[PDB]
Amino acid sequence: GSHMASMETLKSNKARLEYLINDMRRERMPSSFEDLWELYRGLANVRPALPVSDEYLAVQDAMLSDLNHQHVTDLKDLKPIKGDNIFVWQGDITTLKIDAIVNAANSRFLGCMQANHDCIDNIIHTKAGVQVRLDCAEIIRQQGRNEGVGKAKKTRGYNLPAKYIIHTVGPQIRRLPVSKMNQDLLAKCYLSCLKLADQHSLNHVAFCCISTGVFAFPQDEAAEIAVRTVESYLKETNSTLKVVFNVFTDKDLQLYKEALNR
Ligand SMILES: [Zn+2]
Repeated sequence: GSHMASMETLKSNKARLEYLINDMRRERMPSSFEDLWELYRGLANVRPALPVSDEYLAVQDAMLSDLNHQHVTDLKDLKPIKGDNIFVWQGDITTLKIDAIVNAANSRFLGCMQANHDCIDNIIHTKAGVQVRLDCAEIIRQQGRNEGVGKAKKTRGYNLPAKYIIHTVGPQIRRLPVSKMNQDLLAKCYLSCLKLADQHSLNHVAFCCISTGVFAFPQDEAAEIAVRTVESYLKETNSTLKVVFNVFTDKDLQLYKEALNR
């Protein structure tokens, strides 16, 4: 659309940010969209999983839906890289129209509560909306305990173009040469996500690159386990599931291409 329309939407979303920031400050400022967004994000990140105002949710949803759909990529417009069911796509996972995306969660399962942390959990929760945290809190409440490694739980995607978010907890990697045990645990994450998708009759799922951070699984070995586990699953089951390997960097892109090049 026009630059003019773009500037009006920006103005509206800055006003929505100010609104949401004010609510979170008062329940218990800067000028640029960039600075407002980081202020909002930090407040959202650290907020305990308690009920919100329904007016808050109306404003939040208007903002997040708008932001997430400004430049949507539809999986139907992508072409497979291997067979007819495996894709590698460079881009923002919160802007991909697809039945499910996979979130690398933590055991507390409420998302990232580290203000402004650069991790995929933070990104997915903050773009989807607070409902994802609230729904995860209810999953944990009904379960009676925090979430183990290598499992999968589904929530709605709310403001994401993705219909659902599949949440899995991966292993922490504290030793340089990744142990066999941790390799098996990562594979088990992939397998649980794939099975959950098929169980709920989803047509497609996207996995993300591991975000770089302390004790994150090394990218190289991660890609190899991802590809190996997905390919074994699709062979052994004759699943019609389509799988997308999402990457962000040019380097991660080439990495996954190689891993699929046999
Ligand atoms: Zn985080």
